[PDB]
Amino acid sequence: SKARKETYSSYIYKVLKQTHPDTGISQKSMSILNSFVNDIFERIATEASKLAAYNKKSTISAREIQTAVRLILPGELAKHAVSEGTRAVTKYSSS
Amino acid sequence: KARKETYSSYIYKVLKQTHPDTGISQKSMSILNSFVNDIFERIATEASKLAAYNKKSTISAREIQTAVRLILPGELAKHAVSEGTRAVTKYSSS
Amino acid sequence: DNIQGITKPAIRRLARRGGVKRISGLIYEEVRAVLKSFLESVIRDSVTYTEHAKRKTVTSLDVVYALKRQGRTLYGFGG
Amino acid sequence: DNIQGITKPAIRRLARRGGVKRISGLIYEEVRAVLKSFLESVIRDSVTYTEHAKRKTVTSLDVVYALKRQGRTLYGFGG
Amino acid sequence: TPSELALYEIRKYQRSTDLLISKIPFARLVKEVTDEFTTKDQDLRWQSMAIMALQEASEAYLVGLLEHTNLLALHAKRITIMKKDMQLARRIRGQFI
Amino acid sequence: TPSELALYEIRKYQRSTDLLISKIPFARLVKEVTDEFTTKDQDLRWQSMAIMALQEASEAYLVGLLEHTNLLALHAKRITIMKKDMQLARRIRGQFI
Amino acid sequence: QSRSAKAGLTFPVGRVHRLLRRGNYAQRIGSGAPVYLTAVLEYLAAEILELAGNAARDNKKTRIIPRHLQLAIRNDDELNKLLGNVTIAQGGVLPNI
Amino acid sequence: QSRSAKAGLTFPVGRVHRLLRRGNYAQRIGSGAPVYLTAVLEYLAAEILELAGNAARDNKKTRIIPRHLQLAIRNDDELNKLLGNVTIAQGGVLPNI
Repeated sequence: SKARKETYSSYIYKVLKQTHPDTGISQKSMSILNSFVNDIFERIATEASKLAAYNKKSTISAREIQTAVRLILPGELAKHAVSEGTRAVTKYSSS
Repeated sequence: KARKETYSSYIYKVLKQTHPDTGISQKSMSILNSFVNDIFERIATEASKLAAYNKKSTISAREIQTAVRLILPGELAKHAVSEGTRAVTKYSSS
Repeated sequence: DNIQGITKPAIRRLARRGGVKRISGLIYEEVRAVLKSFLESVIRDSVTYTEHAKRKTVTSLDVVYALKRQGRTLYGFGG
Repeated sequence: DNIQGITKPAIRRLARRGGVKRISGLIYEEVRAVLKSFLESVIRDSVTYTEHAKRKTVTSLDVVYALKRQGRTLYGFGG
Repeated sequence: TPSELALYEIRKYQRSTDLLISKIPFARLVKEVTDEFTTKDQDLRWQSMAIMALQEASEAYLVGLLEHTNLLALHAKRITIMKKDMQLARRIRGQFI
Repeated sequence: TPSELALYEIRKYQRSTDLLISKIPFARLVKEVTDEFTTKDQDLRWQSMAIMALQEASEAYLVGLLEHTNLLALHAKRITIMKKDMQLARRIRGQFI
Repeated sequence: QSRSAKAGLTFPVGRVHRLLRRGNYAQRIGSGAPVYLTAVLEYLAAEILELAGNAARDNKKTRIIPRHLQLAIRNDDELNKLLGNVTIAQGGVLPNI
Repeated sequence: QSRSAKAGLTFPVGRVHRLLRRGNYAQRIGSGAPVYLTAVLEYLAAEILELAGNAARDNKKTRIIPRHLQLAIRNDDELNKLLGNVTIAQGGVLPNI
């Protein structure tokens, strides 16, 4: 048997449709970008909860994630990342 | 009397059994304490990792046996596996 | 036995990719030495991973895992 | 000019701990530069750790966590 | 043209995106390395995919070390690399020496 | 004896176990680096102990890079280090270049 | 209505939520954390794939390939710091000039 | 009777067990894991501390100091692989010849 495997490939392809509607993706490229988000997710979350443990505070929260991303990303990308995280969570909380 | 904990006294008596005459400076003691902390962190992160890898809810003595075998160079690894097996056997006593 | 299969013209081609245009001999045998070291280290790591999984097929999961353990994350194949 | 206040006899004696005895003059300026770069990054990491911790006094645990994340982990302090 | 042909050759396998070591050789090499590392009784299988990832890591490291060893030769005001030269380049990079 | 005195000097600060940079300079240096990195309104204090650990990490890295840059000069068959020489040594070590 | 839709995100905020639960990083998770993390991941993915698409435009073809990805990631000097440790599958290596 | 006492190990294995609990390494903490790793840690500490004893003997200072610790741990060739990137405070560096 073979269990259903987690993937973000549909979302990756959709955002590529938004960017370049005429462009497709190779299978190897799609596996590569599917691995991108999981690798980033891990190296953000571990650092964020380690920072939370340094705070000796129970909850991993938005401030912890913001700090973790701005720690680990190179600064030029970090500015964009924190701005987009903040505006996204604000748009959500405005619901 | 809100006491505070550390590895310093336990490390000190370890040094006593190895060499009762030899003393230790407090900063060397801090180096040893942070050494035990760092190796604990390494082995425990490897334990969490291997547990997620085998999709196991828990940390097994055998999966951290494996983690030690990954982390340690061969000589220290063989010594550590022997020591840990001995200590598991002796802790099982009561 | 087959480390010689990684042969002097082959490592010459590797060095063309590297950007050299002059190469002496003994470079060659020790390139085999470093390749031996890399292969055995990562192989040991992946082997330990699978045998702790009580499997006997060292698997790409364990190889990309051993590579991340070695500090270099080969990237593209899940992981 | 604090990094110039890091004096050139100082950089010299550091070279002599470094095991060298002859060092060009612009090494002094560029050893100042390398100290500047490493200090800048470790200060970034430790200051940000401090900012998140809400104790806005920069702490030794912040410094050692910075060095640890950098891979330059230092002993005797987180213990 | 020797130089023109060989430099063109650098560029074409430099921008080639793919692995380039001989394959059946590399596969049997890893197979025998596992066999000798493994023992009498416990033997280990290898699928396509592990062999894959092993290959790519080996290629990438040796090419990285290759520009560095080429560069230490460049620093010697020469264009041959030698034992001592690369031996050093790698060892200065630290791991495995 | 110039060589005898200077080599003896290497050995005595080589086996000296302690930090050796000028202290009030280093402390005010970190203080102003924090001040310039920090902004208008949020300002940050420093105790003895953070300044300590910062110092030791800086000392250790610069001395490590120092043997490496000395060694790249040794590889140039010379004993002066230059901009390009060390610039490279560090940059080959990778981080911060 | 889905959480991703309410956020304006394309990526699966709910999957990031449940994965944070699987990754045992902390026992209590703020509700804003998964959406913030999903937004960050979506931004990074969009940036890298846009760079790869422009690389494909440079290569004059309408499908992304690992060579395009490797060229983009290596050329962007910030994402090369972010993924300096990564080597891409069938990604190759960048030229000397 | 105590679990930390019946363990026959210096470091209290109860503290290690509850550290593993709050360390989020997994949902359940196998009771043999903390005692095993405590013993491994105790043996490694025994290595460092018998080096401390013989360094105190060699250097004639009865109580071990960080200089001696750094010298012994840097002389321990196999252990430096574990502690390669590691550096020690107030330890200086072992003499290069």
